[PDB]
Parts: sequence; C-alpha cells; structure tokens
Amino acid sequence: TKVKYPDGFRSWYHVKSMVIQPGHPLENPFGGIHHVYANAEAIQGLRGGNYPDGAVLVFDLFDYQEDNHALVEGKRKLIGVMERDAKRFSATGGWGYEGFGEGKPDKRLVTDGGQGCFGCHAAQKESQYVFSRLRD
Amino acid sequence: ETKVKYPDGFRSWYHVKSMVIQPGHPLENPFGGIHHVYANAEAIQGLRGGNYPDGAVLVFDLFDYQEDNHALVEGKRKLIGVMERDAKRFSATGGWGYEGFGEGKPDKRLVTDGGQGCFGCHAAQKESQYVFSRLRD
Ligand code: HEC
Ligand code: HEC
Ligand SMILES: [Zn+2]
Ligand SMILES: [Zn+2]
Repeated sequence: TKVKYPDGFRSWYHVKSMVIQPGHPLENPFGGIHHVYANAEAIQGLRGGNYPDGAVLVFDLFDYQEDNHALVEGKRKLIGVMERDAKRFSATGGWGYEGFGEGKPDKRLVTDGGQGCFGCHAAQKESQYVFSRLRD
Repeated sequence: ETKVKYPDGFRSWYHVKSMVIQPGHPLENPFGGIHHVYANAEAIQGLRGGNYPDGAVLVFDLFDYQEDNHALVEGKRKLIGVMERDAKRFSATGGWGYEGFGEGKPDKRLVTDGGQGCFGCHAAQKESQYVFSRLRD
C-alpha cells in the first residue's frame, strides 16, 4: 500500500500547466511551474468515464527563474502522484497520494498515509477528487 | 509540396518543455503568453542527439494567461507554430518548413512569405539544426 513510483511518466499525456508564484496559498510546498500528466487510464476518467484502477496522475513541479520578464524552468523540485485503486486506497477515497522529492524514487515525502493531500483534494469529491480538467 | 501539414493529434505527443514570456520581455510581441513545446517520435530522435529524420515535427503551442492571486492560469490558445522536417522540400529555409495556425485552427494559416521571417530568427540556431529547445528530464 505504497504508491508506486510512476516510471516513464514524462512520456504520458500533458493535461495542463499552471504557475504558482510567491504569495499564493499553495506556495509551500507547491510553488513553481507545474505540469499535469495522465496515463491512458487516467485520460478515461478525465474524459468523463469512471477512473479505472491503475489510473495515475502526476503533478510535476519545477522551480523557475525570472530573467528579464520570462519565467524559465529550472530544476525539478518534486512530483506529486495519485494512483487509483478503489480497494487498496479506500481510506483516502480510492486514490493513493505520494510525493517524490526531486522526482527521485527514494525520496518519499508523505508521512501521514496521504491524509493531508486527501484533506484538500476532498473538496473535489464531485469530480473524483481531481482538480485538473482536460482542455484542448 | 511547400505546405506544412497541420499536425493533427499533436496534443498527445511528448511534452519537451514550457516557458512564460511576460510584458517587458523582448518577445512579448508576438510570442507573449505561456508556451509548450511538443515533439513527435522523429523529432525526439533529433532532439536526443541523433539526426532529424524527414517527417520530424516540433510544435510551439501558445496560450494567453490570466493572473489570479499569485498564479498564472492558462487562457485561450493564441496560435501554434509548426516546424516540419523535409530536407529536400524545405531546403530554402534550412530543411524545415515553418507555418503558423491562428488559434490552433487548421484553416487559419498565418505565414505569407514561405517561412522566411520565421527562418530569419531560427537561423541563429544553425548549430543545433534551427531548434532552440533542449530536452530536459
Ligand atoms: C490544497 C491545499 C491541496 C493539497 C494539500 C494538495 N493538493 Fe494536489 N492539487 C491541488 C490543486 C488546486 C490542484 C490543481 C492544480 C492545477 O493545475 O489545476 C492539485 C493537483 C494535483 C495533481 C494533478 C491532478 C489533479 O487533481 O488536478 C496530483 C497528482 C496531486 N495534486 C497530488 C497531491 C499529493 C500527492 C498531495 C500531498 C503530498 C497533494 N496533491 C496535496 C490542491 C492540493
Ligand atoms: C525570434 C524573433 C523568433 C521568430 C521570428 C520565430 N521564433 Fe520560433 N522560437 C524562438 C525561440 C527563442 C524558441 C524557443 C522557445 C523555448 O521555449 O525555448 C522558439 C521555438 C519554436 C518552436 C519549438 C522548437 C524550437 O525551435 O525550440 C517551433 C515549432 C517554432 N519556434 C516555430 C516558429 C514558426 C512557425 C515561426 C514563424 C511563424 C517562428 N517560430 C518564429 C524564436 C523565434
Ligand atoms: Zn497578494
Ligand atoms: Zn517580472
């Protein structure tokens, strides 16, 4: 009941991006440029289906540098992961939540079974706890 | 056989990188906004350090953004820029054909000069085969 590191996530479908700048409520620890990636099974849930077991969403978070009014991606700070499994992750609404420091498999960030992540994502109960929407 | 194809299905390609260009930056006009770069399989071979096969396509996808409480949030697509690799067909602009599609729409072709204006700037990157983007992790 550990969330698996999502190997190969960089090849997945890019859902959307967003920039969180200093002063935003989510600045700690989610400040920077982030990109949302979805594997094939996650796309089915985003498209209006049910999320099948095995669906994975990744929040990929980079630092950035402001250089002459351009924001340039720097280093990866972390990834956030949601893995769908209605049985194994029932305590947190059927998604398992993990963070990986710097995107590395050995740097697990979550220490409370994913309850803190869950507490905020629960506001999106109506949409299977996922905030991101497909855009074209 | 000098027209760049609209790159259908580009949104499911590999996302290379992103950048934000804000007011004040030298390129705000016309490339202001949040942009994402996508590459098909052939372009990845070229980005990786391999050579670019004919048929390689790189997409610059440009969105306006809105400021919302210390967040920049994606707004409407302004345009896509497309580079399509064909050493013989597009030899006049370095082996890449350049096109722009207004709001990403296949009917809104933007380029009127055979790609010369696009090529004039990308020519600065002769040494990486006219491509500014670099792979990252
Ligand atoms: C509110 C205080 C949050 C906490 C705590 C966590 N997340 Fe989150 N998450 C939040 C928002 C507002 C968004 C949308 C960002 C956007 O670009 O729209 C997200 C997104 C994710 C995603 C992408 C899928 C989605 O739901 O949109 C993942 C994979 C994700 N979050 C994981 C995650 C983990 C593992 C957390 C605890 C370490 C966690 N989130 C906390 C808001 C909040
Ligand atoms: C300088 C004045 C430019 C002109 C005119 C054009 N482009 Fe460009 N392009 C420029 C830069 C600095 C970058 C990199 C952006 C980044 O995030 O690093 C780009 C990128 C592209 C790409 C992505 C591939 C790459 O070379 O990195 C495409 C497909 C591309 N540009 C197409 C394009 C077209 C079709 C143009 C005329 C309509 C065009 N570019 C003009 C700088 C400049
Ligand atoms: Zn403020
Ligand atoms: Zn600035």
